[PDB]
Amino acid sequence: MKRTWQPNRRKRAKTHGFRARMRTPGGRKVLKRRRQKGRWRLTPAVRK
Amino acid sequence: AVKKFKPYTPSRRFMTVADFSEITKTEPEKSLVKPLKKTGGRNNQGRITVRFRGGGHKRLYRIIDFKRWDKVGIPAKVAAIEYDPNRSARIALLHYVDGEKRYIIAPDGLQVGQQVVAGPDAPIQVGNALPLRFIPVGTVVHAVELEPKKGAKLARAAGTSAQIQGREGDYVILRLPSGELRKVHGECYATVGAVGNADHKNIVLGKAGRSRWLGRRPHVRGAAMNPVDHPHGGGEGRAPRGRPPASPWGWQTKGLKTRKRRKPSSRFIIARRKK
RNA sequence: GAGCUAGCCCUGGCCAGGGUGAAGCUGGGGUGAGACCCAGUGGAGGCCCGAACCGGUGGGGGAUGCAAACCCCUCGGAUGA
RNA sequence: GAAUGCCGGCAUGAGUAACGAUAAAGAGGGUGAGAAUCCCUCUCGCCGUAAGCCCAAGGGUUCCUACGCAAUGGUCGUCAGCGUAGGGUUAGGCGGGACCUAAGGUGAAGCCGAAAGGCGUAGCCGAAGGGCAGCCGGUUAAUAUUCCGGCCCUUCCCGCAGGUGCGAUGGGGGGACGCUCUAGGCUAGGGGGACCGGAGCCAUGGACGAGCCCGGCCAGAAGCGCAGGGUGGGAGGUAGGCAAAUCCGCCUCCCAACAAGCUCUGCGUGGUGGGGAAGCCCGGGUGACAACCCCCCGAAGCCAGGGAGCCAAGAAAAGCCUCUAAGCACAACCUGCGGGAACCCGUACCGCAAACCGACACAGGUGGGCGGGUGCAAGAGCACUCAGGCGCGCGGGAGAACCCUCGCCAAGGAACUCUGCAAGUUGGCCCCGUAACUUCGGGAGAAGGGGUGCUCCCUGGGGUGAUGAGCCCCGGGGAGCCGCAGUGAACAGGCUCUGGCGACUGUUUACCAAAAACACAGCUCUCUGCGAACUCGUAAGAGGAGGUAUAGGGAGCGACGCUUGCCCGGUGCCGGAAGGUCAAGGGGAGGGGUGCAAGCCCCGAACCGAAGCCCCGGUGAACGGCGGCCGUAACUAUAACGGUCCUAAGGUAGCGAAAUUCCUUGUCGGGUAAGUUCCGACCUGCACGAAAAGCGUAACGACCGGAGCGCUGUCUCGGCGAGGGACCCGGUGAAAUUGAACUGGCCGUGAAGAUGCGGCCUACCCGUGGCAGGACGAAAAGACCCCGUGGAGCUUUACUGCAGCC
RNA sequence: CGAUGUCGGCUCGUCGCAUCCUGGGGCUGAAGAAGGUCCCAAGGGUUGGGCUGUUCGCCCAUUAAAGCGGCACGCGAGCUG
RNA sequence: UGGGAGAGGGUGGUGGAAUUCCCGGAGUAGCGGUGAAAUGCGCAGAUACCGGGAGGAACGCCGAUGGCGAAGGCAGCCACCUGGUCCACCCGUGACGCUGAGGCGCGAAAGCGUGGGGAGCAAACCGGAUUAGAUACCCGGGUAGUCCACGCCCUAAACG
RNA sequence: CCGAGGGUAGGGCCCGUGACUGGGGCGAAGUCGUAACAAGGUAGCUGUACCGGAAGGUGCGGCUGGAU
Ligand SMILES: *C(=O)C[C@H]1C[C@@H](C)C(=O)/C=C/C(C)=C/[C@H](CO[C@@H]2O[C@H](C)[C@@H](O)[C@@H](OC)[C@H]2OC)[C@@H](CC)OC(=O)C[C@@H](O)[C@H](C)[C@H]1O[C@@H]1O[C@H](C)[C@@H](O[C@H]2C[C@@](C)(O)[C@@H](O)[C@H](C)O2)[C@H](N(C)C)[C@H]1O
Ligand SMILES: [Mg+2]
Ligand SMILES: [Mg+2]
Ligand SMILES: [Mg+2]
Ligand SMILES: [Mg+2]
Ligand SMILES: [Mg+2]
Ligand SMILES: [Mg+2]
Ligand SMILES: [Mg+2]
Ligand SMILES: [Mg+2]
Ligand SMILES: [Mg+2]
Ligand SMILES: [Mg+2]
Ligand SMILES: [Mg+2]
Ligand SMILES: [Mg+2]
Ligand SMILES: [Mg+2]
Ligand SMILES: [Mg+2]
Ligand SMILES: [Mg+2]
Ligand SMILES: [Mg+2]
Ligand SMILES: [Mg+2]
Ligand SMILES: [Mg+2]
Ligand SMILES: [Mg+2]
Ligand SMILES: [Mg+2]
Ligand SMILES: [Mg+2]
Ligand SMILES: [Mg+2]
Ligand SMILES: [Mg+2]
Ligand SMILES: [Mg+2]
Ligand SMILES: [Mg+2]
Ligand SMILES: [Mg+2]
Ligand SMILES: [Mg+2]
Ligand SMILES: [Mg+2]
Ligand SMILES: [Mg+2]
Ligand SMILES: [Mg+2]
Ligand SMILES: [Mg+2]
Ligand SMILES: [Mg+2]
Ligand SMILES: [Mg+2]
Ligand SMILES: [Mg+2]
Ligand SMILES: [Mg+2]
Ligand SMILES: [Mg+2]
Ligand SMILES: [Mg+2]
Ligand SMILES: [Mg+2]
Ligand SMILES: [Mg+2]
Ligand SMILES: [Mg+2]
Ligand SMILES: [Mg+2]
Ligand SMILES: [Mg+2]
Ligand SMILES: [Mg+2]
Ligand SMILES: [Mg+2]
Ligand SMILES: [Mg+2]
Ligand SMILES: [Mg+2]
Ligand SMILES: [Mg+2]
Ligand SMILES: [Mg+2]
Ligand SMILES: [Mg+2]
Ligand SMILES: [Mg+2]
Ligand SMILES: [Mg+2]
Ligand SMILES: [Mg+2]
Ligand SMILES: [Mg+2]
Ligand SMILES: [Mg+2]
Ligand SMILES: [Mg+2]
Ligand SMILES: [Mg+2]
Ligand SMILES: [Mg+2]
Ligand SMILES: [Mg+2]
Ligand SMILES: [Mg+2]
Ligand SMILES: [Mg+2]
Ligand SMILES: [Mg+2]
Ligand SMILES: [Mg+2]
Ligand SMILES: [Mg+2]
Ligand SMILES: [Mg+2]
Ligand SMILES: [Mg+2]
Ligand SMILES: [Mg+2]
Ligand SMILES: [Mg+2]
Ligand SMILES: [Mg+2]
Ligand SMILES: [Mg+2]
Ligand SMILES: [Mg+2]
Ligand SMILES: [Mg+2]
Ligand SMILES: [Mg+2]
Ligand SMILES: [Mg+2]
Ligand SMILES: [Mg+2]
Ligand SMILES: [Mg+2]
Ligand SMILES: [Mg+2]
Ligand SMILES: [Mg+2]
Ligand SMILES: [Mg+2]
Ligand SMILES: [Mg+2]
Ligand SMILES: [Mg+2]
Ligand SMILES: [Mg+2]
Ligand SMILES: [Mg+2]
Ligand SMILES: [Mg+2]
Ligand SMILES: [Mg+2]
Ligand SMILES: [Mg+2]
Ligand SMILES: [Mg+2]
Ligand SMILES: [Mg+2]
Ligand SMILES: [Mg+2]
Ligand SMILES: [Mg+2]
Ligand SMILES: [Mg+2]
Ligand SMILES: [Mg+2]
Ligand SMILES: [Mg+2]
Ligand SMILES: [Mg+2]
Ligand SMILES: [Mg+2]
Ligand SMILES: [Mg+2]
Ligand SMILES: [Mg+2]
Ligand SMILES: [Mg+2]
Ligand SMILES: [Mg+2]
Ligand SMILES: [Mg+2]
Ligand SMILES: [Mg+2]
Ligand SMILES: [Mg+2]
Ligand SMILES: [Mg+2]
Ligand SMILES: [Mg+2]
Ligand SMILES: [Mg+2]
Ligand SMILES: [Mg+2]
Ligand SMILES: [Mg+2]
Ligand SMILES: [Mg+2]
Ligand SMILES: [Mg+2]
Ligand SMILES: [Mg+2]
Ligand SMILES: [Mg+2]
Ligand SMILES: [Mg+2]
Ligand SMILES: [Mg+2]
Ligand SMILES: [Mg+2]
Ligand SMILES: [Mg+2]
Ligand SMILES: [Mg+2]
Ligand SMILES: [Mg+2]
Ligand SMILES: [Mg+2]
Ligand SMILES: [Mg+2]
Ligand SMILES: [Mg+2]
Ligand SMILES: [Mg+2]
Ligand SMILES: [Mg+2]
Ligand SMILES: [Mg+2]
Ligand SMILES: [Mg+2]
Ligand SMILES: [Mg+2]
Ligand SMILES: [Mg+2]
Ligand SMILES: [Mg+2]
Ligand SMILES: [Mg+2]
Ligand SMILES: [Mg+2]
Ligand SMILES: [Mg+2]
Ligand SMILES: [Mg+2]
Ligand SMILES: [Mg+2]
Ligand SMILES: [Mg+2]
Ligand SMILES: [Mg+2]
Ligand SMILES: [Mg+2]
Ligand SMILES: [Mg+2]
Ligand SMILES: [Mg+2]
Ligand SMILES: [Mg+2]
Ligand SMILES: [Mg+2]
Ligand SMILES: [Mg+2]
Ligand SMILES: [Mg+2]
Ligand SMILES: [Mg+2]
Ligand SMILES: [Mg+2]
Ligand SMILES: [Mg+2]
Ligand SMILES: [Mg+2]
Ligand SMILES: [Mg+2]
Ligand SMILES: [Mg+2]
Ligand SMILES: [Mg+2]
Ligand SMILES: [Mg+2]
Ligand SMILES: [Mg+2]
Ligand SMILES: [Mg+2]
Ligand SMILES: [Mg+2]
Ligand SMILES: [Mg+2]
Ligand SMILES: [Mg+2]
Ligand SMILES: [Mg+2]
Ligand SMILES: [Mg+2]
Ligand SMILES: [Mg+2]
Ligand SMILES: [Mg+2]
Ligand SMILES: [Mg+2]
Ligand SMILES: [Mg+2]
Ligand SMILES: [Mg+2]
Ligand SMILES: [Mg+2]
Ligand SMILES: [Mg+2]
Ligand SMILES: [Mg+2]
Ligand SMILES: [Mg+2]
Ligand SMILES: [Mg+2]
Ligand SMILES: [Mg+2]
Ligand SMILES: [Mg+2]
Ligand SMILES: [Mg+2]
Ligand SMILES: [Mg+2]
Ligand SMILES: [Mg+2]
Ligand SMILES: [Mg+2]
Ligand SMILES: [Mg+2]
Ligand SMILES: [Mg+2]
Ligand SMILES: [Mg+2]
Ligand SMILES: [Mg+2]
Ligand SMILES: [Mg+2]
Ligand SMILES: [Mg+2]
Ligand SMILES: [Mg+2]
Ligand SMILES: [Mg+2]
Ligand SMILES: [Mg+2]
Ligand SMILES: [Mg+2]
Ligand SMILES: [Mg+2]
Ligand SMILES: [Mg+2]
Ligand SMILES: [Mg+2]
Ligand SMILES: [Mg+2]
Ligand SMILES: [Mg+2]
Ligand SMILES: [Mg+2]
Ligand SMILES: [Mg+2]
Ligand SMILES: [Mg+2]
Ligand SMILES: [Mg+2]
Ligand SMILES: [Mg+2]
Ligand SMILES: [Mg+2]
Ligand SMILES: [Mg+2]
Ligand SMILES: [Mg+2]
Ligand SMILES: [Mg+2]
Ligand SMILES: [Mg+2]
Ligand SMILES: [Mg+2]
Ligand SMILES: [Mg+2]
Ligand SMILES: [Mg+2]
Ligand SMILES: [Mg+2]
Ligand SMILES: [Mg+2]
Ligand SMILES: [Mg+2]
Ligand SMILES: [Mg+2]
Ligand SMILES: [Mg+2]
Ligand SMILES: [Mg+2]
Ligand SMILES: [Mg+2]
Ligand SMILES: [Mg+2]
Ligand SMILES: [Mg+2]
Ligand SMILES: [Mg+2]
Ligand SMILES: [Mg+2]
Ligand SMILES: [Mg+2]
Ligand SMILES: [Mg+2]
Ligand SMILES: [Mg+2]
Ligand SMILES: [Mg+2]
Ligand SMILES: [Mg+2]
Ligand SMILES: [Mg+2]
Ligand SMILES: [Mg+2]
Ligand SMILES: [Mg+2]
Ligand SMILES: [Mg+2]
Ligand SMILES: [Mg+2]
Ligand SMILES: [Mg+2]
Ligand SMILES: [Mg+2]
Ligand SMILES: [Mg+2]
Ligand SMILES: [Mg+2]
Ligand SMILES: [Mg+2]
Ligand SMILES: [Mg+2]
Ligand SMILES: [Mg+2]
Ligand SMILES: [Mg+2]
Ligand SMILES: [Mg+2]
Ligand SMILES: [Mg+2]
Ligand SMILES: [Mg+2]
Ligand SMILES: [Mg+2]
Ligand SMILES: [Mg+2]
Ligand SMILES: [Mg+2]
Ligand SMILES: [Mg+2]
Ligand SMILES: [Mg+2]
Ligand SMILES: [Mg+2]
Ligand SMILES: [Mg+2]
Ligand SMILES: [Mg+2]
Ligand SMILES: [Mg+2]
Ligand SMILES: [Mg+2]
Ligand SMILES: [Mg+2]
Ligand SMILES: [Mg+2]
Ligand SMILES: [Mg+2]
Ligand SMILES: [Mg+2]
Ligand SMILES: [Mg+2]
């Protein structure tokens, strides 16, 4: 049947993208957290 | 004169449709339409605030002239009478001798070709708008301003009307379509006659899909839900109300009055409604 | 977190073929005029049969599966909520 | 040494299940250390509204080539979507951007919020919508509307010429729109040709033929032709389109008006440029100076912004045109012509899938276009086939039980069983014919029956052309022929009678319930006068609604028909300016503390003082409720009638052993040989009953009862046969489970059901195919039950708060 | 209770005997035939259907007879539901 | 041809009396009702009185033993539309007549459907009396209906 | 070919019969009331409507075949 992951490059960037995260107090804590943890990627990769 | 159908489907049995006999023009005035943003009952938060709305036919909004004191003394010809999906009444296209064009809601008996005019000097004839104080007592009237220069608020639905009962100082007394007796200021405008398309109320929708066309999504009974949803939810099998009949939000819904206690317009309501 | 699912909003798309034959219109009849009857025309409908498409009724299989819901047969809707 | 402990390693089950669609393979020749599995050829089979082809998304080098085979590939591998390396994606016109707006998002103004932030007009952003200029062929191992060739075109800059009051984010026009049905004319696509071009072919009995086989086109500027779309012209007045306006709007006049004219698309032709088969020979080369012609069918596509009808009444903005404003009229715009200029990103490959989403090269899921031919009434259905693509990444044998999927069956024909569950039967089309009842539509495909192939002959009408021939679409009559059988294969209703429930089409528990549940048109009550009520929000602001009582919210009931009775004492709601009670506040009789005193400080009675409650009324389609005991008629029985107690009032009409009846398989009748079910009745209704509606109702139902006909492997009662497995051999090789095991029966015993204790009996060691009685077999720390001063959802006249409202 | 699946049916049996039939008997209020009752006897046999989920029971048509009980109300790693 | 009388019919207007209700004033201990009473209403200010307002229905005197119509039936007043009928004249047609199975139309009240309207009245219904009872008569209430529009029903002691 | 008739299927009329059910006629001396005949003690009758153990009552309109 139809499963749950239905990839969509625009959807992905508009929802979890860097700019979405910066626009919001909770989103900025996410970036602040993932930098402090030392994540190699702050934000999902999506080819645009 | 509502139109019937022969029973060639289950729903055609009872369905009735409007005669559309007064309509003389079947596409709207391009300079007077603008798109009607369908809401679905959702507010600026995105939340449903009015249940069971959505999914009806697309519509354009016809801009209606609810002031008419815009153009005191300038006659106009009744150019056509058209269908308006945003209201129950029909609308009339007016060609002012100005060159300006406007829609008003069409009173009963208004004829294509006649002239209407607005102002304190206007004849007491169907279609003419006057300040309330200048209309003789007894005259049946529609599209009545509630406050001066604020716009026609009362008696706009198909077939409705208000009647002038008397005068008292700066105020005339109207019998509204609800049978309420209220004082309305005399400088308020109103249009002689009753709204047309009085047969509107005898339309038998006929089937569920006909309600879907008007943007009415199915209404589910509280008794059909669960306690998390409604005061009437739950019970094994069917169940009487089991409490004073209530709304989804708990308030009682069989008699509980809800007009605000200390509202300033109470000094102007003379007598509450009827039947 | 509404890329699953539920509802709504905006903008596009899709629905083989066949069957039934409403209103109206025309002609004829009828009548004081009518209602109305007959024929033709017409092509209405949460109309009928049936693919795509959307479903998931009964049974059988499958049950460390091909599959964390599938497969075969059969069955519902298919211009409409 | 134990924690169903944790991490790791390795066992057992076991050479066991399995190796992922039953579309299918065989052989020859290559290559190579090695070949069922790679390459080539021939034969065979499978898809063909796809299992072929083209877009979009998603994926991200998987593309092409050389070299490889450790791992990946369910076997093998020399092969590969794998490893290494090198190569490969070319645009003014295709798509997106330098253009426009949609929902929505954002947001100078402004508004609101402890903070974070929430709103918000313009504006901005935002597309698969609007707008906008490229077609055909060739070429590469791999890109091509991109390179090349031919023929076309767009914008920007500059110049020349001609023309004009030029000029805009401003005004206007236009853009600009639904659904169903649909006209004319075309094109796509297709069928045929005794005509045209072609390498050839004559077989095995015949055929050298009006034979067979292959092919008979594509693109094209101007011009022209056909078919369509769009569009009135002039004058005068003018107060409207938030300045102006010669534009637009409104009024009057004349003229043109089934036209014309102007303009714009489609199609045809068109200089020109291309293409070009079978077969043979080695993707090529030939064929070939290839030929490129006629007839027919014909779109859902095109002309298009076409026409008609209908009601539910069907985006915006830019480009474009027109009007003017400042301004400027050495400018500027418009038209024609010339030269110049023309950027950024994508482009490989897969794309119904082995490259996307499903942990897998996973029988699942994935939007758009093309989708040939013949026959079957039609069609995208079905059968077979074209182009094209495949045989599904373990095989070889054997021919047991048993399982799956499939075929047939004597006589019987539902006797099966909870149930005809399942499987038969019926099955398309044409004609005849068709009942109760009905809301007059229907019920209806009711039921039931006849026909169906082929040949010859005569013949009607419609399309094309010309009226004819030919082609074509529907028929009509007559006479024959063959078989068991003519919708000869494939696809394609079993029917009737009678109940319950629900009017109906719809909706639902994604993944055990599709229903009688939900919804539904319709009915009623109730709230709401507009800054509505109501809803979301602290608010601002929204929705309601750019609506206004024929409207909007809430509730119940549920098409339609006939109806919906009595009770207002309790709860609710509504009304009530009196009275009672009533908080803060006012009032201050009278007290108290302290000070020498003035004073300062504290307590405080009467009395005035809201909503609410009390109290007085109303109200049922508001919550709800609608009796008991005893007697009585000239046979008996029964009780129309009476007595008395109680209530706020004692259940009406209609219906009833019911989706409700406990006693119950009530009693009687029907149907059956026989009927705890069914249907019809009766009424002592344990415990129906009138909008949690009552009683009916044509039509409808994958709902749930009961019966009959048809027909059957359901059954008596099984038999045989097919294939896929099971079995044997080669390759690859799991799993749950497992204290260890050298693991028999009986009768006893034991914590009460013993392989393991006692007594007796029986028993050589080890496997393979099978069956399921035991190992209180496995799985899941019982989902029932209880316990825990464990948890959570839900309720209310439980407690206590809070929002909200007064 | 860190799980002993729970009615009936179907299939497959096996056992007890307090015996339904068949075999052998005694008594009889046993004339015969047919019964009644008790004793011995478990070798074999003990039908098909209508109703109901039913066990049981009632009924139809037969029969020599249409037995009663146990085996975890025998038997769901055998099926049904 | 010339005239006449008439509640003949349909439509649109519109006038005054009265009842009810609401508002304002004045005023107080009862009102109402019957055979008699009670229920009911009234110090939360009723009845009775005045002024104001809303609304529905029916039209007093004239009015009669009257008039009109085919019957059912028709009554304030005004206008419009329209039928029947009678008299005068003796002008026109030239028996063109009578009746009339079927057919068609009209048809009091009640009743029905869909909207409206609703003052008074009032089936049902509730209460108070009466009574052996009183599902009646009498009293207090009271819903359909009575009214309007359109569509039905088609009955009658539709009788002279 | 037609054809007695037989068979299959579906209709129409009539007759008999049926649990139960509707009212009707009749029947020396049953139970309840007293509706009508007198102004029958509420004049009666009437079409219709609703209601009630029953005759009946009531509403609306009509008749005199009503008394004083
Ligand atoms: C309760 O549910 C426990 C369950 C056993 C556990 C281990 C379990 O969950 C087993 C599941 C199984 C075997 C699932 C099978 C597969 O189903 C399919 O799975 C795939 C992933 C899914 O995509 C679907 O495929 C399409 C899904 O299909 C549904 C499934 C196949 C049918 O099998 C089952 O469902 C079997 C399951 O019911 C199993 C037998 C259960 O064990 C029994 O549990 C019950 C509770 C217990 O009985 C109780 C009944 C009582 C309480 O009344 C009492 O009388 C008895 C004594 O206990 C029973 N046992 C007696 C203990 C267990 O055997
Ligand atoms: Mg899904
Ligand atoms: Mg998606
Ligand atoms: Mg995207
Ligand atoms: Mg996208
Ligand atoms: Mg997206
Ligand atoms: Mg976001
Ligand atoms: Mg982002
Ligand atoms: Mg912050
Ligand atoms: Mg910060
Ligand atoms: Mg890094
Ligand atoms: Mg990053
Ligand atoms: Mg992130
Ligand atoms: Mg109709
Ligand atoms: Mg009809
Ligand atoms: Mg109209
Ligand atoms: Mg516009
Ligand atoms: Mg809005
Ligand atoms: Mg918003
Ligand atoms: Mg709501
Ligand atoms: Mg809504
Ligand atoms: Mg409206
Ligand atoms: Mg309208
Ligand atoms: Mg006012
Ligand atoms: Mg209505
Ligand atoms: Mg609508
Ligand atoms: Mg509902
Ligand atoms: Mg419920
Ligand atoms: Mg529920
Ligand atoms: Mg919730
Ligand atoms: Mg709650
Ligand atoms: Mg609740
Ligand atoms: Mg409840
Ligand atoms: Mg309950
Ligand atoms: Mg419930
Ligand atoms: Mg219940
Ligand atoms: Mg429920
Ligand atoms: Mg209750
Ligand atoms: Mg409540
Ligand atoms: Mg409230
Ligand atoms: Mg009011
Ligand atoms: Mg979604
Ligand atoms: Mg999305
Ligand atoms: Mg369709
Ligand atoms: Mg079609
Ligand atoms: Mg047909
Ligand atoms: Mg026809
Ligand atoms: Mg027409
Ligand atoms: Mg349909
Ligand atoms: Mg059919
Ligand atoms: Mg089946
Ligand atoms: Mg399947
Ligand atoms: Mg199938
Ligand atoms: Mg169908
Ligand atoms: Mg269809
Ligand atoms: Mg449609
Ligand atoms: Mg230890
Ligand atoms: Mg473990
Ligand atoms: Mg542990
Ligand atoms: Mg571990
Ligand atoms: Mg571990
Ligand atoms: Mg380990
Ligand atoms: Mg390690
Ligand atoms: Mg290991
Ligand atoms: Mg091993
Ligand atoms: Mg084994
Ligand atoms: Mg396995
Ligand atoms: Mg497997
Ligand atoms: Mg596998
Ligand atoms: Mg298959
Ligand atoms: Mg071979
Ligand atoms: Mg081979
Ligand atoms: Mg090999
Ligand atoms: Mg090899
Ligand atoms: Mg192979
Ligand atoms: Mg090969
Ligand atoms: Mg060969
Ligand atoms: Mg094909
Ligand atoms: Mg390898
Ligand atoms: Mg290898
Ligand atoms: Mg290597
Ligand atoms: Mg491997
Ligand atoms: Mg694999
Ligand atoms: Mg090699
Ligand atoms: Mg490449
Ligand atoms: Mg180019
Ligand atoms: Mg630039
Ligand atoms: Mg954006
Ligand atoms: Mg675009
Ligand atoms: Mg483009
Ligand atoms: Mg081109
Ligand atoms: Mg190319
Ligand atoms: Mg110019
Ligand atoms: Mg337009
Ligand atoms: Mg528009
Ligand atoms: Mg559009
Ligand atoms: Mg339509
Ligand atoms: Mg072409
Ligand atoms: Mg063809
Ligand atoms: Mg001018
Ligand atoms: Mg001007
Ligand atoms: Mg060639
Ligand atoms: Mg050559
Ligand atoms: Mg199409
Ligand atoms: Mg078009
Ligand atoms: Mg806009
Ligand atoms: Mg200037
Ligand atoms: Mg100059
Ligand atoms: Mg640039
Ligand atoms: Mg490319
Ligand atoms: Mg697929
Ligand atoms: Mg596709
Ligand atoms: Mg592939
Ligand atoms: Mg594979
Ligand atoms: Mg796959
Ligand atoms: Mg095809
Ligand atoms: Mg072809
Ligand atoms: Mg066919
Ligand atoms: Mg197609
Ligand atoms: Mg294969
Ligand atoms: Mg396949
Ligand atoms: Mg395979
Ligand atoms: Mg073998
Ligand atoms: Mg198969
Ligand atoms: Mg055979
Ligand atoms: Mg047989
Ligand atoms: Mg049979
Ligand atoms: Mg038979
Ligand atoms: Mg049976
Ligand atoms: Mg059955
Ligand atoms: Mg069943
Ligand atoms: Mg068939
Ligand atoms: Mg019948
Ligand atoms: Mg019939
Ligand atoms: Mg029938
Ligand atoms: Mg019937
Ligand atoms: Mg009929
Ligand atoms: Mg038939
Ligand atoms: Mg037929
Ligand atoms: Mg024939
Ligand atoms: Mg033949
Ligand atoms: Mg023969
Ligand atoms: Mg069928
Ligand atoms: Mg239903
Ligand atoms: Mg249902
Ligand atoms: Mg029902
Ligand atoms: Mg119904
Ligand atoms: Mg319904
Ligand atoms: Mg449907
Ligand atoms: Mg579930
Ligand atoms: Mg489910
Ligand atoms: Mg689930
Ligand atoms: Mg269910
Ligand atoms: Mg269903
Ligand atoms: Mg439901
Ligand atoms: Mg329904
Ligand atoms: Mg109803
Ligand atoms: Mg209503
Ligand atoms: Mg709120
Ligand atoms: Mg705050
Ligand atoms: Mg708005
Ligand atoms: Mg419902
Ligand atoms: Mg009926
Ligand atoms: Mg009460
Ligand atoms: Mg009360
Ligand atoms: Mg009460
Ligand atoms: Mg109570
Ligand atoms: Mg009743
Ligand atoms: Mg009963
Ligand atoms: Mg019974
Ligand atoms: Mg019943
Ligand atoms: Mg009951
Ligand atoms: Mg019972
Ligand atoms: Mg029982
Ligand atoms: Mg019985
Ligand atoms: Mg019987
Ligand atoms: Mg049953
Ligand atoms: Mg009884
Ligand atoms: Mg209820
Ligand atoms: Mg109930
Ligand atoms: Mg029915
Ligand atoms: Mg259904
Ligand atoms: Mg169903
Ligand atoms: Mg049967
Ligand atoms: Mg068998
Ligand atoms: Mg076999
Ligand atoms: Mg061997
Ligand atoms: Mg091996
Ligand atoms: Mg391997
Ligand atoms: Mg050991
Ligand atoms: Mg050992
Ligand atoms: Mg052993
Ligand atoms: Mg042993
Ligand atoms: Mg023991
Ligand atoms: Mg033992
Ligand atoms: Mg042992
Ligand atoms: Mg030992
Ligand atoms: Mg021992
Ligand atoms: Mg031992
Ligand atoms: Mg021993
Ligand atoms: Mg032994
Ligand atoms: Mg073996
Ligand atoms: Mg074995
Ligand atoms: Mg075993
Ligand atoms: Mg065991
Ligand atoms: Mg155990
Ligand atoms: Mg066991
Ligand atoms: Mg635990
Ligand atoms: Mg436990
Ligand atoms: Mg558990
Ligand atoms: Mg559970
Ligand atoms: Mg317990
Ligand atoms: Mg406690
Ligand atoms: Mg404790
Ligand atoms: Mg607790
Ligand atoms: Mg709080
Ligand atoms: Mg236990
Ligand atoms: Mg365990
Ligand atoms: Mg266990
Ligand atoms: Mg059996
Ligand atoms: Mg024996
Ligand atoms: Mg038992
Ligand atoms: Mg029993
Ligand atoms: Mg014997
Ligand atoms: Mg036994
Ligand atoms: Mg027991
Ligand atoms: Mg027991
Ligand atoms: Mg047992
Ligand atoms: Mg058992
Ligand atoms: Mg089982
Ligand atoms: Mg069992
Ligand atoms: Mg077991
Ligand atoms: Mg077992
Ligand atoms: Mg076991
Ligand atoms: Mg069950
Ligand atoms: Mg008093
Ligand atoms: Mg006082
Ligand atoms: Mg009134
Ligand atoms: Mg007269
Ligand atoms: Mg004369
Ligand atoms: Mg009448
Ligand atoms: Mg007395
Ligand atoms: Mg014979
Ligand atoms: Mg009397
Ligand atoms: Mg008397
Ligand atoms: Mg009397
Ligand atoms: Mg009475």
